[PDB]
Amino acid sequence: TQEESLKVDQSANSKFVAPLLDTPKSVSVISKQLIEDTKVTTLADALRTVPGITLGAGEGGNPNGDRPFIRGYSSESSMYIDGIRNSTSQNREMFAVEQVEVTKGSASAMGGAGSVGGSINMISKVAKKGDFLEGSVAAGTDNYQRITLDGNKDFGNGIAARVAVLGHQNEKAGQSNGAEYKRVGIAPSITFGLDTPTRATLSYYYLQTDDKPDSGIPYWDSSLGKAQGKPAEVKQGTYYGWKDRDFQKQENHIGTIKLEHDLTDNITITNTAMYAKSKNDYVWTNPDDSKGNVGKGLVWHRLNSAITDSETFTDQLALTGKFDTGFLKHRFNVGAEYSKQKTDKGGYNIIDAKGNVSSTGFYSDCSDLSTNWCTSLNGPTQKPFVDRLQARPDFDATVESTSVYLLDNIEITPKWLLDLGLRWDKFEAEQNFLATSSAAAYTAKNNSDFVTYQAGITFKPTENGSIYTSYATSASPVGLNAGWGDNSETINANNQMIDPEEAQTFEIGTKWDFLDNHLNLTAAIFRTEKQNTRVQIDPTTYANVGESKVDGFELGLNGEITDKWNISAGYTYLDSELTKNGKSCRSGKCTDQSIYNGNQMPNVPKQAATLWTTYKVLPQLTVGAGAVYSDKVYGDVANTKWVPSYVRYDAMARYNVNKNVDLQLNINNLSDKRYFTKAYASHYATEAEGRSAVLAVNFKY
Ligand SMILES: CCCCCCCCOCCOCCOCCOCCO
Repeated sequence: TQEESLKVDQSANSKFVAPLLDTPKSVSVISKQLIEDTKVTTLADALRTVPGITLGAGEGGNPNGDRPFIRGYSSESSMYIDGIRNSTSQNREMFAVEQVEVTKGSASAMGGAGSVGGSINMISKVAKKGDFLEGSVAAGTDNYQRITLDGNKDFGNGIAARVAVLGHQNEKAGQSNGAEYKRVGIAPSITFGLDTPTRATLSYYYLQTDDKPDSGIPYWDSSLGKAQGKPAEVKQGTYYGWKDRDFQKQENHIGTIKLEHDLTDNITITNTAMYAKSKNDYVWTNPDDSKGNVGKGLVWHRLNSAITDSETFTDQLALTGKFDTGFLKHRFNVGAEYSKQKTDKGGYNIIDAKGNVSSTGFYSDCSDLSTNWCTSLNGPTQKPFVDRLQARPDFDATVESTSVYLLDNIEITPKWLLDLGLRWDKFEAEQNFLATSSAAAYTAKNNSDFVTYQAGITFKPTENGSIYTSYATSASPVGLNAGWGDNSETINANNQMIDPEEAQTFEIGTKWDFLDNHLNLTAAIFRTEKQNTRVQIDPTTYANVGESKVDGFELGLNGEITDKWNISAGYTYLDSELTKNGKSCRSGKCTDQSIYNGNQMPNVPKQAATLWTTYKVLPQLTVGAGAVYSDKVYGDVANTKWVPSYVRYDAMARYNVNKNVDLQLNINNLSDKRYFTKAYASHYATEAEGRSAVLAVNFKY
């Protein structure tokens, strides 16, 4: 069946009005079958299958959740759930996810603000026709246990209801007395009017976590005695967090009402209303914060924290369908959107027994260990936290947007398709800051309005082939993180009046369905760039004079090579350049970065590739193998802090016990490679999980 294919022909996003073969834009789909084969449980893990998507890390001024970079540009503020932005900081789960669609290239005409290098859209499982009950019970090394249940009941009168439930725990693999994850979720929905002209779907999503959060490995260069170079040479799986102090609790609720009416057999009006509540409460450890203790065999437990509470309402109204004038065939989506988000943000003060207060920590010089503020670089041991944390409010933030767009793919003849999109956005961000020890209370506000677009031509040499050229723009206003997120987007007194950043993608490509439509190959060559980047000029002045660009190549191959052999593979070459830099400022002092003009962009590898392939060795036995490769990744503009290249292997075996029951073994990071998945701009990098195994009993009725 098609549900079992690694090749996905159509996007579930109704803003992609044409099949992916004929769409003049790069789109990768992390398919249902790939998700099942790999047993990825988080978006972050899932993204490892897409080469060149690099993950970013948190620090003092930005949260430590999902931070995907696409073609060199952060998509943290451009993460979508069924086409609606939901970009509060979260570690997103896969339990209610059908597939993940990664748009690569500038895409504001489809998504509004952001989408500079691309965007991610997670497609949810929802109630549908046909009865079924599916489940998984699994156990794995390092105290992994996971149970999921997914039941769908078709009442046979156009009504169906579905619920997925999740219970999950694991320790980070290979990291003893280290990070720990626990979470529970539920996702019930009900749909009405199946197979009729008038339809309604009510859905709810809930996920709640209770974790001991990861730390990282500090950068160190022994020759220089400085916090730079590669991560310190310490034992694999070393944890520098402070388990008695550190924690992270996330809680997310999403409620959606979607109403559809078919005005004709070819034109549908849809209204989607989404209500989201998102909380994040955390304390985690930066290993040494570049204080130099590493060179004396010690690590200071620098504290990073935040407490956020966000509520968002979004409504999208879209008219979709097709109209054939006789000469031209239009495939369209025209619409309007409104959203409003409000966020409260605070963090933690640390108070010692004498009443001293800090937001960062005590004894950063490791002069006194009696309250356990530093640990051993080699063989750290977990100790009590004996100071006190106290919640402290910092600011609130309100983002309101309104937009209208037209998307139309015009078939001129069966060989010629003209793709068009045009969108107008109005954006307002307002942030009210409480007084601090160094500044009075103030309000920052940005108002931006901007038009973005896309234009492409697709030529089809045959019905199974496409060759295209396209151009698309993006705009990214200050304050886009809506209070807490990517720190490059944070609004303040001095940038609040600045116009949006401007980006664009020029792409040429080709796509082909082969082997009786069992295989799809894609190739693209592009320049994705931010030709107007916001940069700092001095400690209290900004301007839009920066520039960067990524010249790249992407190749993708998905589907069935034979009726026993399938494949999902990708390659990318990314030649990135920080063409024109501003200054780096800290505590009133700015360092000029023009000396780094021409450097490689951080958080992007020059090359990367992934491969997943499976073979039906017996009719009841499938075996899978994967490889993930990345070149080295820089953390900083100066290109002095980095993590090395790596290859990571995976394997799988699935045995069909009977028609309803499978046993599936996954071995992850099969060679137990020590590598790093995130490189922060300073201080540290995040180690990838070590080797693990998971064994599951999967059922399907
Ligand atoms: C479907 C949206 C229709 C496009 C609205 C155009 C209104 C222009 O708004 C001004 C926004 O800021 C300046 C943008 O530059 C003006 C370019 O005008 C393009 C006309 O299509």
